[PDB]
Amino acid sequence: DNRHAADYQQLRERLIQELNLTPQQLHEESNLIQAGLDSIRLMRWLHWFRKNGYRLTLRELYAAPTLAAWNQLMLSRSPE
Ligand SMILES: *P(=O)(O)OCC(C)(C)[C@@H](O)C(=O)NCCC(=O)NCCSC(=O)c1ccccc1O
Repeated sequence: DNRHAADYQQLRERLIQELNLTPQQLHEESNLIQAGLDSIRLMRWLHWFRKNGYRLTLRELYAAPTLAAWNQLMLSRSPE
C-alpha cells in the first residue's frame, strides 16, 4: 500500500503540537480552519508532504479543510 500515507499520522499529530490540544479533540471531519490554523501552517503542510511526492495546490485544502479530504489530496489528489 502507500506507506507514505503514514506521513498523515505525523501531520495529524503535528497540528496537535501547535493547537496544544489532544488528537482526540480535533475535528478532521470539521474544518481545521476553525482552529488555530493560519496560512503559514498551511503552506508548511504543502512543502512538508511534497517531499514524499504529494501533489496538491493550495486551494483544495482550503475548499475542504478536513484530514479526511486532505488524505485524498495527499495520495491521489489528481496527478498535478
Ligand atoms: P496567509 O494568510 O499568509 O496566506 C498565504 C497565501 C494566501 C497563500 C499567500 O498567497 C500570501 O502571499 N499571503 C497573503 C496573506 C493574507 O493577507 N491572507 C490571505 C488569506 S486567503 C485564504 O484563502 C486563507 C488561507 C489560509 C488561512 C486563512 C485564509 O483566509
